[PDB]
Amino acid sequence: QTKQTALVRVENVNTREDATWYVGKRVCYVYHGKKVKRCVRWSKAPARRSTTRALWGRVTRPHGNAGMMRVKFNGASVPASAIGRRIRVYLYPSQI
Amino acid sequence: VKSHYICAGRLVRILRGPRQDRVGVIVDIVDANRVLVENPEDAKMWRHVQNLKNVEPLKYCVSVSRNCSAKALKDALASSKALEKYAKTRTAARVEAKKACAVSTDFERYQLRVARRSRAHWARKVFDEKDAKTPVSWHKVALKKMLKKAAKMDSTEGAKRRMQKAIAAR
Amino acid sequence: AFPSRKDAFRAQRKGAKKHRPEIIVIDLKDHVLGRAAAVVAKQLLLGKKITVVRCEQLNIAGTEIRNKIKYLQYLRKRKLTNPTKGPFHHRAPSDVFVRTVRSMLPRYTKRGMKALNSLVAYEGIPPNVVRTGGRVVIPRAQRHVCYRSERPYTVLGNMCKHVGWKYSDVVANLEKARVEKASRHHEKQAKLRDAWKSARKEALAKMPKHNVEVLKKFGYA
Amino acid sequence: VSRKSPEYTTLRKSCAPGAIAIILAGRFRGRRAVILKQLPHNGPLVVSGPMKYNGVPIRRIDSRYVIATSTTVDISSVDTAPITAEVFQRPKAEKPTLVSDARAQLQKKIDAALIAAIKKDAQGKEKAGYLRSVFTVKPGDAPHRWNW
Amino acid sequence: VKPHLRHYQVVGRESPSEKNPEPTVYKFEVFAPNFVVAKSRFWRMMRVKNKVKATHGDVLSCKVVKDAKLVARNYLVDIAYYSQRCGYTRMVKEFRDVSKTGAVSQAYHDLASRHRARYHNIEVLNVKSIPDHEVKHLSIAQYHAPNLSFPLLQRRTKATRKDRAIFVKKNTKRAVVA
RNA sequence: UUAGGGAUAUGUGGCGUCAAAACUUAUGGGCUCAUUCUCGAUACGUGAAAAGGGUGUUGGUGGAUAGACAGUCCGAAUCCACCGGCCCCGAAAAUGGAUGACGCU
RNA sequence: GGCCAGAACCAGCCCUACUGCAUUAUCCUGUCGGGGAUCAAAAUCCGGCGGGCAACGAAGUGCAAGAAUGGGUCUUGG
RNA sequence: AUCGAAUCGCCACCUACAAGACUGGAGCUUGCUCCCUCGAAGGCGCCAAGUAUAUUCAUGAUCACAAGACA
Ligand SMILES: [K+]
Ligand SMILES: [Mg+2]
Ligand SMILES: [Mg+2]
Ligand SMILES: [Mg+2]
Ligand SMILES: [Mg+2]
Ligand SMILES: [Mg+2]
Ligand SMILES: [Mg+2]
Ligand SMILES: [Mg+2]
Ligand SMILES: [Mg+2]
Ligand code: NA
Repeated sequence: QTKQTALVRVENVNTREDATWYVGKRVCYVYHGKKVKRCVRWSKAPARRSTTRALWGRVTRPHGNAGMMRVKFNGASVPASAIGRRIRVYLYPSQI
Repeated sequence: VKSHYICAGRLVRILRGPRQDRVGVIVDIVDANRVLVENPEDAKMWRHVQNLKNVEPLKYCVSVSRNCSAKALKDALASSKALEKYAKTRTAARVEAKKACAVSTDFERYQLRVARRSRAHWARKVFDEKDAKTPVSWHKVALKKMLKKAAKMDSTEGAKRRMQKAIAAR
Repeated sequence: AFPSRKDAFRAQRKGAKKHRPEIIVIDLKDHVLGRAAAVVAKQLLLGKKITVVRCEQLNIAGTEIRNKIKYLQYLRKRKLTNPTKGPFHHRAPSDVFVRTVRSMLPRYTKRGMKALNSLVAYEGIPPNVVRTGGRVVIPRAQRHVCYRSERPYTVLGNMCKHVGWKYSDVVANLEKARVEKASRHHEKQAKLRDAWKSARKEALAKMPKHNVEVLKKFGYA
Repeated sequence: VSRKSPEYTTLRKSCAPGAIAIILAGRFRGRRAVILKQLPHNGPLVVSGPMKYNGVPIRRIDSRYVIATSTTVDISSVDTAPITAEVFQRPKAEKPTLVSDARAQLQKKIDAALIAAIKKDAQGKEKAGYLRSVFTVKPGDAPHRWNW
Repeated sequence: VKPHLRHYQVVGRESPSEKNPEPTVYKFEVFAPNFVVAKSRFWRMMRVKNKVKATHGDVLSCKVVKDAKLVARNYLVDIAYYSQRCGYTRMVKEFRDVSKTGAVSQAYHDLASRHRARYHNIEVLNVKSIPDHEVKHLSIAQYHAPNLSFPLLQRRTKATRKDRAIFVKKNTKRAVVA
């Protein structure tokens, strides 16, 4: 395997055209740590302080013919502890 | 019995492909696998070869000979009124509704959601009226079955005294 | 399985309601063993929680004698110097399905065993799964779309009962009781279903008209 | 005309003034607002989506975090000239339910004009209810296959 | 599906020389996936019948003979194939098809399936559209019945590729994983 | 055929799961049923099989006979020889075991 | 701020959409004859003669050079 | 009670059954004709308890785990 690219299967995305529609969309992997670490708006929104963390990526290209997508995360690769776990594929950036 | 046989003049619907959900007439049977399909009144349904796995036979069969001319097939289709009768059926309406939902905008989806919620609300109101009239729901069946026993149990003088005192204290 | 007193005390302290994870219940009746196993293994590797019922009604292509002989050939495989710790030949149909899926999984990694522990297999439909929601099928692994109907096929329960499975009759009696109970409960609630259908019919007239036309446009009224 | 000029813009035509837009991110994700104008220098869009209807105030939002639907409101009667980057500029801060009067009056006037425009429209009430609606992704939804 | 072989007419001759100032021009019809294979078969036939190599010849034209209008027809394909065990085996087979190219492609598939013959071991001697009353095999003549009717039994109908689902409710069209 | 790294395409080989790819593609045609080394899917790798045989099935080539063959007359095709494809018999060894596994019709 | 993100634009590069030119005849189409089958027919098929562009997105036939004057670049620099 | 978490569709209308060489129901002519509920939707849910006359949302200042979740 080459871990710098990840494969994401999205519900109801079962064709290469759908995965093409998703090319460029932001991708988030949400998990939690053991301690409460720094976050965006740590001072502005103290209600966001949590053990919950997120790793962000983007859809680079479709993979195969059945709606699978290739995702690259910002810098570091996504951990293998995320294999089989939930991935958030947002609708932005919007081209429509 | 039942089903609809593959024969000359049989109306069919295209299952998959770029002609999906279009209707043509079997004008000639090539072999076990393929037929010749044509349909006037439809621009894309010129005489072409279809695989029988891709057709859906319909309940209509215009009377026509194998390998019929365009004029003869068109006259037979017009006289039989097969397309009209098909357009009156619920499956054709479902196909049209699927096309409309495919082409729908966000505002049309909002309007559909509003209409479905309104029908749901009025169905709930009608159901509540009929359910109070006759106990068909779980809660109304439980209500009557326990209400008889409760009326029997609260007719006691001690029950009424305790009930009245505790209500007055409230 | 039985929760700890610590877990129950914590649930009471948190006060959260009953929680059930998202679980797909598959009715494996009249399903091809290998194809259903492949689909279920892929879905388990994708992180889904799957419970399969009526594993005694799975199908294998070929006559029952050929598949009995295949199973007996499997049963011949044992560690000669110590049959304990040798291959363990499970005779129950649900165990057979679990073994097939396990063979279609990376069973010697943490990921594969995580996938395998996400699968629960039953013979018949036990009471804890009867009322948990509508059961699913696998269209691409169903017998009426996979086998040419001329050819013979094996029902997994019939093979298992002759290769050593002991609970064929118990499962049959339980399924008879379950279907009798479910048929009784479905003959009842018929008044409720008819009442709801008539309620929707009358709502079609009691609702504002442009909504009715919108429903007619989208094939709903 | 020139990339140095404020009037320059590369915004897609769908995000036109008066178009109703689904807000994709931020505090008002899922809410439907009305695009009022675009700020100069190819800047962010400004949406109102009357705060009476869906609670969204006059607010900047990048066009990449909005889905501009094909439904539009003729908002030519709305005076979007007072909306300028100055009213969104914040004072510099020193070392360490609240709306300034100018912002509140701008929102009140803009919302009055926008409600007048929406109400004066064929399907005006349906569009008001549409703006009150909340957009969410349901289980089984395929937004990639939809028109907007 | 459209046939994988096209009907080519290759016209060629030996290159004019002093010894043979005006060589005979030969018209050759072949069924090939592309025109390069058509020229290859033409030059093989020229070599094996006229002792004319491609290195001493001209190809005047290599055109596709268009199909007629698609009509259910009986096609007689006279075809031969080679095997080491039997040598050259010639057979005449009738096919139902709508075109000569379709009939010949069907014949090639039939030879590949029933006799394990490959394209380059096969020579199509002739393909002709024949009337119904000249059809001898009942497996073809059964399609000449005026009231030819049959149902579609044991259908394996798959959903539209977008609509396909992995898990669906048992007596319902609601997709649970799709 | 090879400096340390990205991106995009391929080669050989593959796209049911293991395992990336047809979430088991086609709106492609035919053939095959194989009961205890369990049909087959083994280029090199012979790293397993033959002579011979089969009224299993599916093709071909010649010859014929047509109120024909069979049946006891009576209504339509029948018979003979030969050659292919796949399958089967031929086909017996020693720890439990290998189309890589599961399975697949 | 020599940190983390989003968007905008510029140059380069990488993908995609947008198509013309030749060809067709063993072809298309009327009519007469044959032949076929029918319940009668038409058709499948063969000749003669008379016209031709099968032009709907005509063909899955040969060649195409159509200035993205739409995406990606956390695959490059600003 | 540490404990901040990842998970994001509910249902006492699916949560009964069986068959795909097969009808919702008939007919005789057995593959066509005629009836019906016309044989391609499990019901809700997606911001007014319902389709209209409403009604607080900002400064959480342009994306950041939804800053919240008993539907
Ligand atoms: K004639
Ligand atoms: Mg080497
Ligand atoms: Mg895979
Ligand atoms: Mg090997
Ligand atoms: Mg070998
Ligand atoms: Mg032999
Ligand atoms: Mg094996
Ligand atoms: Mg292998
Ligand atoms: Mg959160
Ligand atoms: Na079937």
